[PDB]
Amino acid sequence: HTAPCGFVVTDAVEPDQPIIYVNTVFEMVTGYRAEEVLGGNCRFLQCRGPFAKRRHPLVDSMVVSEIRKCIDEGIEFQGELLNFRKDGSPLMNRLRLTPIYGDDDTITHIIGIQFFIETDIDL
Amino acid sequence: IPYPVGNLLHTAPCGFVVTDAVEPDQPIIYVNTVFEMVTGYRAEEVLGGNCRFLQCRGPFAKRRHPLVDSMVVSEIRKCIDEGIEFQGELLNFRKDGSPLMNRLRLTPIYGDDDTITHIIGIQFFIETDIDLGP
Ligand SMILES: Cc1cc2nc3c(=O)[nH]c(=O)nc-3n(C[C@H](O)[C@H](O)[C@H](O)COP(=O)(O)O)c2cc1C
Ligand SMILES: Cc1cc2nc3c(=O)[nH]c(=O)nc-3n(C[C@H](O)[C@H](O)[C@H](O)COP(=O)(O)O)c2cc1C
Repeated sequence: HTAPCGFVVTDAVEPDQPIIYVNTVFEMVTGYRAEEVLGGNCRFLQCRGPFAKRRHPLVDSMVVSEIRKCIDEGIEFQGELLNFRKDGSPLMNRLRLTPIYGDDDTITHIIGIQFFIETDIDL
Repeated sequence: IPYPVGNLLHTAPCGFVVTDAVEPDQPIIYVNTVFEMVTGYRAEEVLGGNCRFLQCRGPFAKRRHPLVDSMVVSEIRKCIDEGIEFQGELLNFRKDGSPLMNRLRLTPIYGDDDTITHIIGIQFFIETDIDLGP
């Protein structure tokens, strides 16, 4: 009895969607513990390991920019992009985002659902 | 020597539900611990079935309670059927029969074939003035 996907919840009211919650599948597949990711953005998953300072070149710029647009416009998203576990191994992430609307027609949260998929790998 | 996974579960802010969009009538293949804790129903009891049982007042009412709004329920059927998102607020009930106010979001997952393979349901059980009590 275990989830088929990663779940992530961000606070859409604070700036830049800080993570307030990740599920155990997120933790187990990416190798990052909740306690090291809370209060920050998920884009760290696009840098190869905890110490790369730049978005890795094999993650699709075009897809990343679609995420920005969708978040900006308060609409849902789905796409595939390269991520990396804490140990730097690559990881393919079939990601879906959906916003949660509060009373005032303002967004309180975004939900992230990650369907992880692995690869042939290099490096 | 590892750090355990799942230390902050107690802080999960919402229920999560996953259904199989391919089998008939959206059978549940996963629910999270919040769902379990808030609704009072354990996974073993709900897996394999449709989520609609929550509109019945407790486990012994066979049908949806007269007070849940059929228009919202209709909007849900529509969104599931058309393959699109849904958000709305829906009267539900715990296993003990107390009212829950469910701020439900549904979002479909498209697989390889550009085919919906799952639906995700997210439940923010929210503060409500609704009370049916003694
Ligand atoms: C709820 C939520 C979950 C997200 N989950 C992931 C994820 O699992 N992997 C990933 O690479 N990006 C994820 N993102 C995307 C990044 O947070 C970010 O929004 C994206 O990289 C675009 O912003 P940027 O160009 O400023 O980096 C998620 C975003 C949100 C709001
Ligand atoms: C992923 C998913 C999650 C759902 N979660 C709930 C829920 O938490 N509470 C609820 O009353 N209905 C939920 N539903 C809705 C019912 O399963 C059903 O689709 C709805 O009652 C409309 O169909 P019906 O009129 O045949 O019962 C969910 C549906 C899906 C697909």
